[PDB]
Amino acid sequence: LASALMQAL
Ligand SMILES: *C(=O)c1ccc(-c2ccc(C(=O)OCC)cn2)nc1
Ligand SMILES: *NNC(=O)c1ccc(-c2ccc(C(N)=O)cn2)nc1
Ligand SMILES: Cc1ccc(C)cc1
Ligand SMILES: Cc1cccc(C)c1
Ligand SMILES: Cc1cccc(C)c1
Ligand SMILES: Cc1ccccc1C
Repeated sequence: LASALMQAL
C-alpha cells in the first residue's frame, strides 16, 4: 500500500 501511494514521489 505505501508503495502504491509513494509512486507519486
Ligand atoms: C503497497 O503499496 C505494497 C505493500 C507491500 C508490497 C510488497 C511487495 C513485494 C514484497 C516482496 O517481495 O516480499 C518478499 C518477502 C512484499 N511486499 N508492495 C506494495
Ligand atoms: N515517486 N517515485 C519516483 O519518482 C521514482 C522514479 C523512479 C524510481 C526508480 C527506482 C529504482 C530504479 C531501478 N532501476 O532500480 C529505477 N527507478 N524511483 C522512484
Ligand atoms: C506516503 C506518501 C505518499 C505520497 C505522498 C505525496 C505523500 C506521502
Ligand atoms: C505501482 C508500483 C509502484 C512501485 C513498484 C511497482 C512494481 C509498481
Ligand atoms: C514506490 C516508492 C517511491 C518512492 C519511495 C519509495 C520508498 C517507494
Ligand atoms: C518491491 C519494491 C517496492 C517499492 C520499491 C522498490 C521495490 C523493489
